[PDB]
Amino acid sequence: AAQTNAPWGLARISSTSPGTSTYYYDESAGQGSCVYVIDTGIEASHPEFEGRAQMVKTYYYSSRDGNGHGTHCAGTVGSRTYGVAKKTQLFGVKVLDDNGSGQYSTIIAGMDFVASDKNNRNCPKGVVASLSLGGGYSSSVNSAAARLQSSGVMVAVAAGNNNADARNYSPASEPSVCTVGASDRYDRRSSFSNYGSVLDIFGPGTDILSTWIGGSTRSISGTSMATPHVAGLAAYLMTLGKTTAASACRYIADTANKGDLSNIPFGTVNLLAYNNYQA
Ligand SMILES: [Ca+2]
Repeated sequence: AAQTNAPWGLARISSTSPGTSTYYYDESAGQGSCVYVIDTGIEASHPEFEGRAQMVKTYYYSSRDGNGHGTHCAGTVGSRTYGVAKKTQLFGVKVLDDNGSGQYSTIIAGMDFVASDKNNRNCPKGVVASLSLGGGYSSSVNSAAARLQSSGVMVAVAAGNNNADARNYSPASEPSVCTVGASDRYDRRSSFSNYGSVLDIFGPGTDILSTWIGGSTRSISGTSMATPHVAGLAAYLMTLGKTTAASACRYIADTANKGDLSNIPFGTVNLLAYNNYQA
């Protein structure tokens, strides 16, 4: 299948070269898999989700996304026009408030919740969790991420937006999950993207068009936008039976475009997510 005039990021992950505008993908499109978006919530009634999104847990007075961040990330995972895996099932978990802030105890609770809740859902092709959040180092936050990964969920987390070594941030610095850096449309490291040996992979993160609250759309930037590209890609490959939850991150690194990024510091991988599609 092919989406012409796609957002540049979707085109980029189905091509060996920058500058293309068509997104090539297999029709199965992540059907049968599930992705938990752990964020500010999801505006499930957005037409772009076609009824495939729902809220399953909130830690505040309401389950509604009063911010937009969560709705944006979810859209990149699996909305019709802006998403990698256009037929996946999306589940929203609201651990961040409408200012985009959250306590680390609440974030940990949300991760433990997904590990248990997945046993109540029908997800024959596998389960992914996408975490576009983070903060200063905490061994408790890392440990919760590692538990979630160990329970059989593919865990993707943002590297962080401090233009620094991601080893001082959590859950970015947990080695057993998949830590995602950001690139721009000219194959440069995004100027804000964290880096370092703990990074596994890069995704499109600068000027990413996606869904927003009020049934709208907007373009924003961050390692937060790169993380769902990778979460979406994992769900897509699991549906195709190419890989499993335990080994999806490594499979994505092995099959990535290599050496094509610029401004990567020594000791940071030069790998860009890539779906290897062939018609
Ligand atoms: Ca890792």
